[PDB]
Formats: sequence, C-alpha cells, structure tokens
Amino acid sequence: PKITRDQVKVPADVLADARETYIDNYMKATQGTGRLMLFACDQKVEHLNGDFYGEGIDISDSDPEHLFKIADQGVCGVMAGQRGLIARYAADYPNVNYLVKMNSKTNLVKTAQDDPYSPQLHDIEAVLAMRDNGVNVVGLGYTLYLGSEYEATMLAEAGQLVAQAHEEGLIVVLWIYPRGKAVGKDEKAPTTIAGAAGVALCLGADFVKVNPPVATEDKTSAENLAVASAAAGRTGLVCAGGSTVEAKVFLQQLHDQIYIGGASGNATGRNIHQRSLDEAVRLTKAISAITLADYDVDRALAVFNGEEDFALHH
Amino acid sequence: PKITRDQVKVPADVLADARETYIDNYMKATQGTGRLMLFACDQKVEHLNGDFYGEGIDISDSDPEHLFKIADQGVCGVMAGQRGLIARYAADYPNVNYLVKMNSKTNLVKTAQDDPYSPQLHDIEAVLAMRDNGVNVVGLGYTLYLGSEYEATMLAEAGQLVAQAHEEGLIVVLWIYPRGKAVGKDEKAPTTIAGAAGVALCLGADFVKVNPPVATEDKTSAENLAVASAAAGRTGLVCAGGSTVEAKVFLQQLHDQIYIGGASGNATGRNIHQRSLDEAVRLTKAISAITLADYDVDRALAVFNGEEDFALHHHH
Amino acid sequence: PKITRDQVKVPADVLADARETYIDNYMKATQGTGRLMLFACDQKVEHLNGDFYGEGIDISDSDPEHLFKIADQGVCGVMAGQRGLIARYAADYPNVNYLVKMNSKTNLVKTAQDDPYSPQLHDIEAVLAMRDNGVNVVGLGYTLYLGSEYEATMLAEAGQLVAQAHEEGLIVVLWIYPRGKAVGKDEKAPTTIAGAAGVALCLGADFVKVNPPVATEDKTSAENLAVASAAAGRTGLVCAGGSTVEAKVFLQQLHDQIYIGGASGNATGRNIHQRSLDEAVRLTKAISAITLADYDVDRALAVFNGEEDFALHH
Amino acid sequence: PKITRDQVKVPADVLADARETYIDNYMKATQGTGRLMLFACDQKVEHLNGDFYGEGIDISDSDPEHLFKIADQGVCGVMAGQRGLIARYAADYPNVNYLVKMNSKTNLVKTAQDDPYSPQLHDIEAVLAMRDNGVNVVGLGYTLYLGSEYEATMLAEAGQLVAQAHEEGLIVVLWIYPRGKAVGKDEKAPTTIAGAAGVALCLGADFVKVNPPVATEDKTSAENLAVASAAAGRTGLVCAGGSTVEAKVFLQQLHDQIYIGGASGNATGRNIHQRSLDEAVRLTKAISAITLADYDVDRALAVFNGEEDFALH
Amino acid sequence: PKITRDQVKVPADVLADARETYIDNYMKATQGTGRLMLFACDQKVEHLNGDFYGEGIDISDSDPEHLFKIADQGVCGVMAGQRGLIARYAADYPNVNYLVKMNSKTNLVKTAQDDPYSPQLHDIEAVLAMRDNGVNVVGLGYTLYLGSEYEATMLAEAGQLVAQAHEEGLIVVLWIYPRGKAVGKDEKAPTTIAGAAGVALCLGADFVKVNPPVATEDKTSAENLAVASAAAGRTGLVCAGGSTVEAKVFLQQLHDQIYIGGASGNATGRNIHQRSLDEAVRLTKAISAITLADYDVDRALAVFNGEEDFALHHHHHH
Repeated sequence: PKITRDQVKVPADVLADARETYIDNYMKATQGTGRLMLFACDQKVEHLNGDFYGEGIDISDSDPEHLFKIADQGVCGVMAGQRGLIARYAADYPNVNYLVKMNSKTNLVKTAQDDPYSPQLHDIEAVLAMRDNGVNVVGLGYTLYLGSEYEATMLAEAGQLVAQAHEEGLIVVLWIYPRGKAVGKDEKAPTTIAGAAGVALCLGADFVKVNPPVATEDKTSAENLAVASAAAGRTGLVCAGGSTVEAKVFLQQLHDQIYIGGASGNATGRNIHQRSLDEAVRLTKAISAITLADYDVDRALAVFNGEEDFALHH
Repeated sequence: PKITRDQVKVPADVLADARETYIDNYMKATQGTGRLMLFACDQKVEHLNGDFYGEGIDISDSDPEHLFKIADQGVCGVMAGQRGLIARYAADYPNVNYLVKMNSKTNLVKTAQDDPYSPQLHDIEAVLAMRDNGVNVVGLGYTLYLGSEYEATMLAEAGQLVAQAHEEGLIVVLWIYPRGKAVGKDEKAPTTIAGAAGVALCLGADFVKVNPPVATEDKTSAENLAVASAAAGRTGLVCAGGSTVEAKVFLQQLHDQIYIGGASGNATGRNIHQRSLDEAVRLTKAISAITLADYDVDRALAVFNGEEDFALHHHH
Repeated sequence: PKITRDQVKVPADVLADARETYIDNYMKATQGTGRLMLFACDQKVEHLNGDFYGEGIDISDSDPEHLFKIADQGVCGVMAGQRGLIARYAADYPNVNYLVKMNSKTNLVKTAQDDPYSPQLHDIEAVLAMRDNGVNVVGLGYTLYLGSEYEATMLAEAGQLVAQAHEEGLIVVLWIYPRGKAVGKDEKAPTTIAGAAGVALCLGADFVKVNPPVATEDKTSAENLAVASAAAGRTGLVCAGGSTVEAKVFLQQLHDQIYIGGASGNATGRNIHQRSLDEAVRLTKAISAITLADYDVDRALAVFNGEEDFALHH
Repeated sequence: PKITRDQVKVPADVLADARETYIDNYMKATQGTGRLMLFACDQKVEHLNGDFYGEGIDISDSDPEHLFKIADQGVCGVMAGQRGLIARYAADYPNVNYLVKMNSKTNLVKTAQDDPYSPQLHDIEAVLAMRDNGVNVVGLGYTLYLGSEYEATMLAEAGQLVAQAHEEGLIVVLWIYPRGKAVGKDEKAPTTIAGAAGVALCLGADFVKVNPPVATEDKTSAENLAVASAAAGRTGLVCAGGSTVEAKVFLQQLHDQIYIGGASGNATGRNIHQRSLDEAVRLTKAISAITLADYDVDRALAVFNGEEDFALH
Repeated sequence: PKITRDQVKVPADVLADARETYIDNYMKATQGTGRLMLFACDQKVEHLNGDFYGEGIDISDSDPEHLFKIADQGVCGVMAGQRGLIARYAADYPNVNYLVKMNSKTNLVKTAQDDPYSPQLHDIEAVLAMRDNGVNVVGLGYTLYLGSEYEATMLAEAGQLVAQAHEEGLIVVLWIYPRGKAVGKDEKAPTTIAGAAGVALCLGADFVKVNPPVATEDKTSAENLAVASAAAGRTGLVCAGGSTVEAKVFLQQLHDQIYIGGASGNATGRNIHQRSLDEAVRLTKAISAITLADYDVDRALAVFNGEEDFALHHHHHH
C-alpha cells in the first residue's frame, strides 16, 4: 500500500509538540505504507544462544553484527533489539529504523517451574538520550504475558510506557503472548489471540504482535486471525510465519495473514537471521515485497530466489 | 431530575483552584441531573474478547469503534474505558464525557488459582496530559477487590488516586467488588454490598459501583440495596441490571434500584454493546430516560422499542 | 485536668517553624487538658457495615452523617476518620478537631488465612492540602499489627509518617494491636500490651491506642495497664472500655484505666455511634467529663442519664 | 588510648564539605580515644518490654527516662536509640552523643516461623532535620541479618545508608547478626563472626557490632575474635560481654575482647539498664575506664564499686 | 597489544560530553592495550571470610589492606571491589584504576534453599560523589544470575546501570553466572556460557565475565569458549583460570582463553590474594605479561618465579 502523512491517524495521547515527530516515526517504521515489516533481533536474551549457533544455523549468525548487516543491506521497516545491543553497533549502522525492545527475559525458567515475567530493563530516558545522541530510534517494544501470575506487573509497566512513548512521539509495538499455568493448552486458541489483540488497543499500542491462532474445524488459521485483527481496532496487528517451513510456504502464510487475516504486517526473526547474509537479505526483500509493495506469493518467491530484485525507491 | 451548579456538594479535598472544574465535570457526568448513567467500555481487558464476539453477540461489536458510535449517537452520562482505548478514538469522537478506567486485569487467572488484583495502568499525569491535549476527560475509575489477599495494594492505589483526582477537579467512580478466597459465597450478600459502599465513601469517591445484592426472606434485592445506598452516605451508589433478562425486566430493575434501592444511577456494559448499533443506541436512550428524566418503565420501554425518541431536557 | 501552652512538651522532631502549630494542635486535641478523648469513626472500613447496621444498633447509625452530628453536638477531643470520609462532610462540620486515619483494612481476610496488613491509603501531602483548604486537621492516626508477617511494612510506614507529621506540627496517634500467627493466644497479655506501648514511643508517637490487658491472678486489667503506661514514657497511652457492657460499668472501666492504669485518655467508637443521636451525645459528654474534667463515675453517670448537662467552657 | 583530629582516617566517601563534621563526630563518638563505648538503648522494639520489666530487672528500668539519665549521668561514647525515642527526650538531655538506630523489628516472629527482617524506619532526612533542630546526632546505626532470606533488602538499605551518612559526615555503626534458616547452629562460629566483620568493611561502616564467637578446642572466644577484628580491617569491631552476669566476669570479658580479641570497643545494653540508676552509672564508668582509658580489670572493678571515680577530664 | 584512543569503539549510549572520559577510562582499564586484566577483590562478601583465612591461605590475606598493597605493587588493569571497601583505603592508594562492584550477596543461603539474588547496594550517585572526591573510579561491576527465580530483578538493575554508567563515561563489567534450580548441572555447559555472554552484549556491557565452559568430546574448554566470545560480539569476554592448579597450568589456561578462546582478558581473585604479598605481586605481573604484553607461557612463568621482573611497556594513557 501507500499512505501520506495526512493519512496517519495521530492518537490523542500524542501531545501537540510531538505530533510531527510521531508522524515522522510512523512513516519511517511503516516505510510510508502503513504496514509494519518488523525484523526481530531480540532473541539473544529470549532463547540465549539457541537461535544463533547450532545445527541448521549458518555460521555467520554466531556473530551479532550479522543482524545489523541484514538490517542495513536487506529491506525492513524496523529492527527491534535491546537498548545495549543497538548501542554497540548503531554508530556503524545509522540508516536503520530502530525499535528498542524495553523488556527481556531468558527461557531458563520454564512455565511449569514459575509463570513468565519479563521486566523493563531501563527507563525511557535512557532511550531518549540515545536518540538525542544520533541514534534513529523510531519506537519502543514491550512483551506482556497475559494470564501469568505476574500479569499485573507487566500491565502496569506496559501502560505507563505507551503513555511516555506517545508523549515523545515514539511508536509502540506490544508483543502479547498469553502464557502461564492459567493458559496452558489455550495458548494459541482463536479467542486467546483475539483477547491479546484487544488488550493492546486498550493499552494504546500502535501495533500488536501475536502468535497465529490454530486452525479450527470452522476456520483456517488466517480466518481466525481476522477476528483478532478486528478486535485490535485502530491498533495494527502483526503476526509470524512458521520458522520450520519452506520459503514459499512461509511467504504464503504471510500473504494469507494480510489479505484474509487482516494483519497490518509481520514480525520475522530467526527465519531470517539463521540464513547466510545473502539469503537472509533476499528473504527480507521477499517479505517486504508482500508486506509493503503488495506482491503476490509468486513474485515474492522470485525475489527470494534472486530472479528479481526489490528496492523501496522502486 | 435537575440540579443547579449551587446544588453540587464540593468535597473538602477539591481545592479552591479546582472547584469550578469539579462542578463542570460533575454537571457533565450527571448531565445536570445529579444522576450518573455510566456506559462501561472497559471489558475488552476484563473479559478479553468474550463480551465482544461469539454466539448471541451482534457482529458489529467485534469492532471497538462500535462503542464510540454508541456513546456518540446514544444518550449517556459518561463513557468509561482504558486510557489507551480512549486515546485511539477520542479525536474523532470529541463530544463524549470520558471516564478513564485507571486499572484493568484479564479473567485468565481464576480466584481459585490466585486472589484477584487489578493494577493501576499508568500515573494520573498521563490522563492530565491527554485532557490538556483536548480530550473531554471528566473523571477517573478504579476497581477494588475487597477481601482479596491483594486488597492492600488496591486500597493504597485507590486512596491516593481519589486525592490526586480531586486535586485536579476530576470526579471518581470506584467499582468495589469484594472477591477472593475469603469472600466466596458472600459476594452478593446484602452485608457485603453495604460494606463495599461504605468503603468507597471513606476513600472519598463521588460514586460507587456495586453488584445488586441478592434478595433475602425479609427484603427484595432493591430493598437490600437501600441499606447500601445509606452506608455510602454522600457517595452516590450506582448499580447494574441483569445482562441476561428481558429488556422490560432490565428497565424495571433499574427503576427499582433508584426509587426503592436509593441508587444515584447505573453502570451498563455488555447489555448495550452486544446489540446492533441502532438497538444499542435505543437502549442507552431508554436507560437515560429513567435515570436522567424520571420516565416510567412503560414509557422507557417505548423508547427501547423505537416507538418514541429520547433526547436531553436541559443542557449544562 | 488543665494545662497551659507552656506545659506542652514539644518533642525534638517538631521543627522550629512548626512549634506553635504543634502546640495549637496539642491544645485542641486535648482540649487544653493534656488528656485525649478520641471518638473513633474509622470502622466503616475496618468492620465494613457490621458496626453500623443490624440488631442492637440504632437506625440512625446506618447514615454516616450521624458520626459528624455526634462529633459536632457532643463533646470530643478529636474525631478520627479516613481522609475521604472527612472530605465529604467537613465543610458542613468545620468546628471539629479532625484526626486523619492514614491506613485502613477490611476484616474479610482473617488472621488464620493470612496475617494482617493495613496500608497507608495516600501520602501526607493529600492531608496537608485538605488542611490548607480549611479543614481543621490536628493530627494523624496509623495502625500497626506487631507480630504480623507484614510487620516490617507497617513499621517503615509508621516511622516515616511520625517524622513527616511532626515536621508539619501535627500530632500522631498510633493504634498498636499485636496480631498474627505469632501472637494469637497472647493478644491481650500484659506483656504484649506493654510491648506495644513501648514501641509507639520508639516510633515517636504523641499517643498510643492499645487494647486493655487481661486480668491476671496477681493484678486487675487496670493494674496491668499501669505497666504499659510506664513503658510508653512520654507517649500518652489511651485505651478502650468494654463494647458490650452497661454504661456505668463502661465509665468505671475508663476511670480505672486513667487513675489506676495511668492512661492519658481513651478511644471510643461503636459504643457511642450505635446509640441514637441524643444518647450518643450524652455518652460523649459523660466520657469527656471523666477524661477532661475529672468527674467521678457517679457524676459522669448523671451526665449520661441527662440529670446534668456538660460543656467545656463551663 | 588517645587520638588527635589528624589521626582520624577520613574515608573517601566523606565529601570535602563534610570532612570536619566527620572528624567532629568521630572524636565525639570515641571521646577522642579512637575506641567506641556504645550504650545500646534500642531494645524496646527488639525484645518489646522483656528487657525492661520483670524478674531480676530493677523497677527503675520500667520508665524509659532511665535510659537517658544513665546516658547523661554516666560515661558513654554514644547512646544508640530509635529516632522517636530520642525525639521525646533529647531536649532535656542535650549533652549526649546520639546514634540514631535506623531500623528495628520486634521478636514476636521467631526464626522458625520466618527469617528475620528489620526495616529502615524512615529516611535519613528525618534525622538530619532533627540534627538541625539542635539534637547532637553524631551518627547512625543499622542491623543486618546475613543469611536471612531477606538479606538482600537489608544489604541494599545498609549500603545506601552508609553512603548518605558519610556524605553528611555522620559515623555509621552496623549491627551484623547472621541469622536465619541457613545459619542456625553456625550463628556464633568463629568463621561466621569474621564473615560478618568483613562485610561491614565492604559496606563502608566505621564500626561493626557482632556477637562474640564461641570458644573452640584450639582457641578461646577472645582468641577467635582476633580473626574477626583482622577481617574488619579499618572498620572498628565492637563486641559484647555476657548478658547480666557478674560485673567482674563481664569486665574481664570486655578486657579480653580488646587486648586479645582486637576489639575497638564495646556495645552494652541490658547489663547496664537493668540495674538501678546509681549502679548502672557506675557500670558505664567502669566499662568506659577499660574502653577509653585502658584500665585493667581490678581498677575498673574499683570504679564499679565506687571506690574510685572516673571522668573524661 | 597496544591500541590508540582513536581505536576505542565508543558505544552510542556514551553521550557527547562523556566521550573523552569514556575513552580515558577504557584506556586506563585496559592499560592502553584493549585487554582487561581484572583483579577481583569482592569476595569478602561473596564467600565471607572463606577466601581470606584458613588452611593454604597466607596469613597476610587476613588483613584487607593486603588487597590494596597487591593492586599497588603488582601490575593490574583494574581492581574490582565494593564501594565501602574502596572508600576505606583509596586515599592511601590513589594510583589504582578502581572498578566499583555495585552488587553483592553472601553464600550462606544455598541454591537448594532459594535461588540467588545479589542486590544493588547503593545508587550510582554514591560512586559519582566518590569519583568527584578524588577516587580514580574507571568503571562499575554487576553480577547477574540468569535462570534464577530472581533473574528479573537483576536484569532490571543491570540494564539501568549500564545506561547510567555510560551516561557518565564509566566502563561496565558484568559478571554473568547462570545459577539456580533451573540451571543446575548446566552451569558450565558451552551453550550456557555462550548464552550468558550474549546477554551482556544486549544489556550493553563493555566486558562480560563468565566461567570457563567444560570440555566436550568435540572441543576443548578454550575451543568452546570461542563460541561465547563470538556471541558477545563487541562486548569483550573475560574468563578465569582454575584456582587450584599449578601456576604453569593456570597461565596456560589464560593463554589458551585469549588466543584460542577469543577472550579480551581475565578476572582473577583468590588465586592472587591467598598468596604472600611478594608472590601475589609476582603472579599479577605474570598474568599481566600474558594479557597486556603478549608473553609466552614460559616467559610469564619466569616472571612468576622471580627470574625476571615485569613492568608496563606503554603509558600513553598517562
């Protein structure tokens, strides 16, 4: 798609003096399309070194600079990573739209031992200082585990964060993953994903990242996602394709999520960075072709296979 | 009914420089009647998507803009919702009296697993900033689960919030639902509802939203509510009708709660928004007809059934 | 008794520019006698509606304004109530000495389920703003459950509160009720009450409200209380008479607590407010007669029965 | 012993503008000797009324004013008490060096029920305001229960407290009593006491109060204490003689703690205050004679019996 | 090795007006080499008096001034210790690069009883005040136990600390020891060590201190460490040699860790301070010779044995 500055709907918690900044950031993050292509680079904490070294993982992924190379050479809307990770590389990679992921936890403590809690790692002022030091921070990210016994803590953190972010004209993406004792088998039930989507709207987020819901007898995964996209209202819903599948199967999933599921984009992590730099760059281009330029699966697969190139300036 | 500005009892925690604002907000919230018709739109967190999509729920309710269309085209005192929900739509719906619901939780953790706790989602300054950016925020809302093992945290948050709200001349509605291990079967006992109403006054609330108490051998639900309205003193008690009954039964409950139970208004949520826009608008008009304009049940039912229209009698 | 401004002992934590305000408030609270007659109106939270409606309770008590009428038309030293309760009526009842009860809890969670904790409901600044809006706030109240597993939270709240109160020249009354798993059986042992009294001094309170200790083989309740009054040193101890006894027994209990037990006054709640307005007013006059003006039990009983009037000026 | 202002080692967290104040306070607290005689008056919270009324306790101890009379009439380095207790009496007892005990707990919850936690009762600003109102506050006290499940909370409180106190040129004494599930039988083991003393230094304390360690087969209590005094480095270690025992045995214990155990003084509570005023005052004089003036046990006992007097001049 | 000021990569969270200070501190800490020789003196809290008195520990280690004498007479990059410890001695030992260890806990509560938590002991402002009072504070240290049930608290303290330190131009060393019920036997698995190293980067640390990983069928300890050094990216990884091996084996471990494992330095505590002053000083010199001056194991061992002296080659960092 394509949008103008005037088409950006500025929420009422973005103050008058931050209005233009917010529009700048929304236009950057969505690359002037209204759609969010998110490259997720926050998994060094979440899964430790699991997604970065081992069987089936390209050796270049063992070096963190790999992520910044992909973001710089590939086509993405935003690169989402922890403040410190961005801090150590952004000087050499200034032409990326950075989304600072505000909280993180490891996966060492499993749900069965204790419900998940992912704490805000630092205040917003630390991000603002970095922005004021030349870093192109366009927004913030935060994860909520609804149904966790620690839900309250994350709700309180997330709610305050969205307010402060919009005060500064930063966009906000919430990862909402209902997880815990209470949730169990219902983790990817259609109602759970839809619930998650509605909560992000109520908190004031610009975008919400959810798991794709399971297919039911009644509906496909994408068809169930439509309910969640509706529930999120003026908050854009972004989803994920399976990390395990073929490149064409993956691109088909993303296409369905947008055109049948009503998603406003996607969030892709290990599926990109576990590949060699060349193949990873080609994948981001194929993903962005669907997400930002309305390419059908066939033409996107051509981009991935290197038969065609893709650039935003056309 | 009708009240004038001079009939508004300004409590002593509304400071001199916030007095006129408080009166403005009290008049707006009650539509110049002293009665509170509250349209509850906070349940997207509370019950996730359960109240907004599924069997018996109109397809229009799956879009959250439905709620703002109802508040704007219907007749309500206030629309109560989370800060973020209001933020995303308020610019396109400016002519609504907003009550910002300060806390929320999901219903995923049941009481049997752990006692309930609903945390304040952000500071009051976030709401004030939104107000100063042109949003018609008239007051704040907050839920307390008395008898929860987490009661103390909610008492501390609510107490401070009432003081800060009145400092700014905003009205405060407290939802008080005693819930927990300790409460159980006594959730809707007359003594419990009365206890809840009394606590809200001590915290300094302008209004308290409680469950209707169960009927006993000696007294009806509405008759038992009278004890709670009394306990609340100068804090107005608002109640709710059954979400499950027929429209006439619902409107009778509301009438009885006011005229027998001594309620100063009502809070209605899913009973409104689960209906199509037209029928939802008609229901807000029927409710407001009773609450704001003293309509008989019969005449209110005619508004619900579309036989008569309803608009506000006086504007201030 | 009778005291002058010069006889008021100003503690060292009352700052220089707050000295006169502290003296004003001490003279008001003690009605120029040094003795504290406290009318407790904080039980709408503590016991919910149990103390205000039901059998043996006058129908007028179901309306909260009843409490303010009693305080206005009766004779009291201070009326103790929550900030919010006071806020709703004080404009219509300005000529009362208000003591703002800073913390409260309900009685729904029993000790056997979990140890008690009563949280500070707001900051002191909220009380100060109400004072500066013309409410005659002479002091603050706070409850500590010593021996509770939540003891530490209340000790930290109380200690800070006393310091800030005296900084502003407000008086402080601490309710100290040892309660919890650890206490149980010993709630009203002489040593428990004496311990409670001593702690209030160490926190720096002007007055401490305790339960009366049980009688022992060796000593009467009042005799056991003498040990607690001694332990409290320059902090005045106040106590309560039995809730369910005859008015003459009750007044004899208060007299004993003062003259045998060394109490500096009393705190009475439901015994007063559960009565009809006229009888409630007479009881406050009878209590104040003993506490403030040194009446014997007979003459005070005569005041209760309406054979004699009582007022402070004369 | 005797020290001059120049001999006071000012730690580097005492800021330039607080330097002279710190020296003033160190000289006051140690009475110009470098040794700390601490009179402990904080037990009204710690053990409720148990140390102040009952069998074997003099009747005068039931009135809290007893504590201040002793502090003023006897000879002490500092009087350690809660802020509130000091607030109610200090106006009538201005010539005492006050140490404000910043945290307290009661003894109602035993270790077996739950591990101990003693919370900071108020901010430091509260003490500073009292100081600026003319109260002679020379420093602060704080208790840590290492090995408690609540250890972390007390470490965070104590660490910040030391920094702020030195910023204001106040001295800091830390009570360190390892206590909890994890400690149990090891409460007064030589390694435990030495561990405690080392932690105080790491937090930046000027002095540390510990229990004396038990005797072992190889070493006496006092001999075991030397290890702790060494571990404490430039933090002075103060100890305690056996609670309300014989005056001679008590003074002999304190003497051994200093000259064999390497202690920099003592912290005494109920052994002093549970006595009648006169005898309490004489005991403070006897304790001070050993701690401040290097008296042997025999001459300190003479002071206790009133056969000799003892003063700072 | 040797680096110049221009070769120091200044992260983007070090603000414009803190940049020169940050470089000053990075140059001081690494002695102008880019390598970190860290002398750890924080174990008086961590292990109580266990590392400082007892069998096989020199009697001089029972006096804490021992640590400052070693730091002053030996050759070290930074001396890491608690704020209080540093405060009591720093005036008499001004010519040391101090790293203030921000958190500490005792070892009294074992994992089996409760997962570990080491709390921040005071605010950063306390350290800043000391720096402005003349103490040569070059950086801060903090320990995180990943996989502990208290992981969240430490993540939050550490993240905020890194941001604040860099705002002030201070370097940051994170000790990251995954520890807890959830970790157990996996404490020193190669993947665990690599995970820990990667987290330190994400928080924004300048250096990360980890345990050496165990050897596996496939790889030696040092070969396994290479994966962790890679995961840490632009955060320098520092490791440790065994405390109970012979001096030669110890110095060989450190050498392997650098040249095979990709370490940017080392952290050594009790192996130094449990020795007599003279021997301790000689060991720091041996370690620093490998770490800062690229010595072979054999020539470093000669320094340890007192056959040769060792001093720094370059002092362009004043």
